[PDB]
Amino acid sequence: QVQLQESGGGLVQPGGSLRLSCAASGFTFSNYKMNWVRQAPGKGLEWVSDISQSGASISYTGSVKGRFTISRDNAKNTLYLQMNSLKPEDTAVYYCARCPAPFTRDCFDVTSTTYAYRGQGTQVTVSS
Amino acid sequence: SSFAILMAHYDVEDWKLTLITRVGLALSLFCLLLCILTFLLVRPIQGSRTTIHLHLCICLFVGSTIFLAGIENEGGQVGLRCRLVAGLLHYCFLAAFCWMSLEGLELYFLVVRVFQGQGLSTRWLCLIGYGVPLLIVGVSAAIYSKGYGRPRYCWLDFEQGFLWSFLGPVTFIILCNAVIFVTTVWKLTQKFSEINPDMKKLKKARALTITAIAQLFLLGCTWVFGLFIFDDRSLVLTYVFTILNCLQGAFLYLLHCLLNKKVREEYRKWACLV
Amino acid sequence: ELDQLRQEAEQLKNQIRDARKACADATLSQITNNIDPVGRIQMRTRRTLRGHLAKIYAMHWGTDSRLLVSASQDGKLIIWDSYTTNKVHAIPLRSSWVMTCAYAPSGNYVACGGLDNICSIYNLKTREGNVRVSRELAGHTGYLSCCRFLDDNQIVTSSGDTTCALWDIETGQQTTTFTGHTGDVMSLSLAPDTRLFVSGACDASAKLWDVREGMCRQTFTGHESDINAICFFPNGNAFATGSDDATCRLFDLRADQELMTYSHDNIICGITSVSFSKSGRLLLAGYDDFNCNVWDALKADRAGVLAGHDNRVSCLGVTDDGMAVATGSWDSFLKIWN
Amino acid sequence: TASIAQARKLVEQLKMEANIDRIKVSKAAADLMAYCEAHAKEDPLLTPVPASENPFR
Amino acid sequence: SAEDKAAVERSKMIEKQLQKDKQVYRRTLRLLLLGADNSGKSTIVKQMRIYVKTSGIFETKFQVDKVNFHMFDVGAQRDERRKWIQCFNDVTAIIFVVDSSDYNRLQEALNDFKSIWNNRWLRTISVILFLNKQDLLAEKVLAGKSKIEDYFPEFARYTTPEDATPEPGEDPRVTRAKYFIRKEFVDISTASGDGRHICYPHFTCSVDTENARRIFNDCKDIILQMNLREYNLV
Repeated sequence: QVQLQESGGGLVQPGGSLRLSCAASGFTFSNYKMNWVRQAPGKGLEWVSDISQSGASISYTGSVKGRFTISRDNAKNTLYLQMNSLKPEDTAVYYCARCPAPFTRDCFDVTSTTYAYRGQGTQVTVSS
Repeated sequence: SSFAILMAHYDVEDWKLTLITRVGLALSLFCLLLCILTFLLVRPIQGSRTTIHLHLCICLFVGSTIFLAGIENEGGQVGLRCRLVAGLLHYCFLAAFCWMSLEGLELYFLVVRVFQGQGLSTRWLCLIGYGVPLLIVGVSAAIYSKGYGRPRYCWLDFEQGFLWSFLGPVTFIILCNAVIFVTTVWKLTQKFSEINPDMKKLKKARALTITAIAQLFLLGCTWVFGLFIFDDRSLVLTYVFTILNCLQGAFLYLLHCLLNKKVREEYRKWACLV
Repeated sequence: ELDQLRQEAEQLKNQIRDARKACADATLSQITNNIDPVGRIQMRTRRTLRGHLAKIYAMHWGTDSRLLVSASQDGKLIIWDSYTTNKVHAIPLRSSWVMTCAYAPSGNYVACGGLDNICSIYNLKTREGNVRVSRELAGHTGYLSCCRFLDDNQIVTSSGDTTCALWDIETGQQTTTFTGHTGDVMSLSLAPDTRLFVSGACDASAKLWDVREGMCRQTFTGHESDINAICFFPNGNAFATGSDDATCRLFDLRADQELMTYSHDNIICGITSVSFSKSGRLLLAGYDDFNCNVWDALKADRAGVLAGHDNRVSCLGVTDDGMAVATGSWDSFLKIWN
Repeated sequence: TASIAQARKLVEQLKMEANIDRIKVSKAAADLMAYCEAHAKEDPLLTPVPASENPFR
Repeated sequence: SAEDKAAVERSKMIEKQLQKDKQVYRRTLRLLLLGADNSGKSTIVKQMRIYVKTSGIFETKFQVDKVNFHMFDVGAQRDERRKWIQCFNDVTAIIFVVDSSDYNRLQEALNDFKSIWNNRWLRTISVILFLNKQDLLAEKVLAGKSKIEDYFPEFARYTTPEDATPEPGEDPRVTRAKYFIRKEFVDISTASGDGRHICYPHFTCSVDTENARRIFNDCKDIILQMNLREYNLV
């Protein structure tokens, strides 16, 4: 039974920092690539960042360059995101995503119709 | 007995051309038999182009066999055997040239009218390959039956310009292939780098030359050197003609069978299976 | 609130896990550690069948072990006789993207389907001697994966809208709808007594369905990715599954857990077809690296390789009397092995 | 409230799937082995037939 | 005997019909159309035309200079498409349509193109790219109310290539913007570095007539370059 579980989040003031952690169980972790996605109030599902098997490929979206960092630990089976210098436009529910197949380099995982391999999410709100 | 008697005007004789002719024709006959087997039995390469290659090789085999067997006459007069042998050689070599023209047309279909369209079946190919020679030979015989046979060789005569009945239907063909060839090469030079980004500047100018020579030995152009042998002053051209055109089959086998990957793989499979 | 519901779900999952762990007192490898191996199995190619123009997606045998049917991506169904390599019927379709085929157990009808979301039923034995479309069943909201017959009047289908359905032909209406899956549905297999059936549906889960009541009895997990093929053990108390993580598995219905796993460290591509042999000793599988494999179903040791196809292999079938194995690939050739 | 109904359905299904009689693994293994041993002389692909009674040869 | 002859006669008739079918099948070109909801592929389909409920696929036929094109559009399906895409590994071309006057949904289109390019069953299929809705882009840039650099910071340091070939009478700003957008897709198209398939970019609008000719030329190129690879001529 594939399971992903998130931790970290809550309410923070602008300019703050946070750390989002994801623990995975039920499959082999070294053979899959990992994605961070989010959903904002009143909008659809967006895409934030991605990381490959060992760490030779990293990619971000435009609005997060210079602020967010991604990391992966295979011995402990954990995925990490690091948030700096937040804005009032980053309030959302966050999810971790796995690609459907091993040993590939393609992704089809932003859908809404109950994608199978995805957590329940964590809430991040920035205000003052 | 030299290969230049087909396209000469002065019945040249020399002992150091005949040896060339015999060695070359033996080796070429062997290679051409191998060619026919390979084009018949290897399945993954079927198509019209292999059909044209097959029939060209058949024609060359038959013609070369007859030529080696029966070109020299024993000093007498013209008999019936000499007449028949001359006619047979005429027909076979005209058939070879018609098949070369069809090869040129196929290249035009592949590189200019790019889209797949209504092509030619096997029957309509084999009616053009073997019909025009029959019509030519028949009309020629009807108009002047006396021409066949010569005092010393069993071939056409210089009187009435009768020899042109072979050199007319040939020159025309060259001055169509010589156009297509140019065209084709141009296109290649504009697409090589688009398919092979990793080639250097020196390794680029080698594969393209090999491909150009490979098409030169099907599109009949190496025969051009024989159109200027009317002068006894021109001997080096005759040597070039004989050396190049007694190894037609060897070069065909080397550049269209042993350089093709699928044929080599099937050869390895056959060898390991038994 | 949703919190109470989620907590109850977690508690029930924990209870299920404990109750399953309470029933494991041996591993099947230990009980089968004193069995004579099959040795070496060699098979040859007896027939090669030619005539299609593009890739093949399905095939199915008949109950007389002589006639078969194939569906290709050019809008054609062909019926073959395997003893003589003759042809009996060729049928052209309205739609060209076809993904399933079937052959009724009486020799009178055939069926097919695809991206048009419609199941089509064709009549074979007619007074005029022609083949004509006799039924179109519509109502699914997605592509149709597999279909199998139960008699000359009832049919069962599975599609990509995450549902299964049972259909009565004369009226043309659904009679019961099986719901409960999450992702697409890829394969279904029928029990030999036509009372239950199994569905494998592309979210790493499999379900056992009762056809007369219309509900789900039990659910089996364990895989890591989508499930592609499924079939029944001969006596109706086990079944085998294949997935895209390069692994096959064998499940039991009365112990309610997974018993055997078949894998290797040199296979890194998925599986496309699974079938059993007559006695249950041999399990046959088709893969993406252009060749098929033959496994012992009690020792988990590989015993044979079939290596005849030059492209992806997608169809694999075994006869009722057990004499032949038929394979079909993406190079548009069928092969019979004996 | 689609989520509430979905969660209620899931809870009812999991409740229904827990009250099931179960057996031990060794019994199932023995049954499968016994069936395989019972019909081992009628499997053409396991004990090949003579070429005289082969439909394909 | 007395039955084998009837069987063989049936086989021969079926073979003749199959040959007639092969001749037609070998000479028709098939295209697959992809785009999103805000894209304008319906207008393109309608403007190439003059030249049942819950169904799953739609077909359009047209002809240019005595060549036959079939075009396939996907209708009633779900939003998970990692399985039916495999049905299209032997088509001549994929026609990808993208809206360029959005500035908000461009990242999703970029990610879709990246996923199409790098798949495993579609790494031998070339792509034709239609950047649509030029007029809205022109108006929205000239008006001066929304900023492109809010969604792509690298626009703050981009300069027009010195070999620009703009249409006469155009403001430079429109040219700068459109060339930046195109470079975004062209960069993705050349990260593989394999030479096995090509991208053909174009600009277009809702009042246009020359799209059939463009598809014609691109398909001519694709088929030539397959011919020069099948027959061992390079």
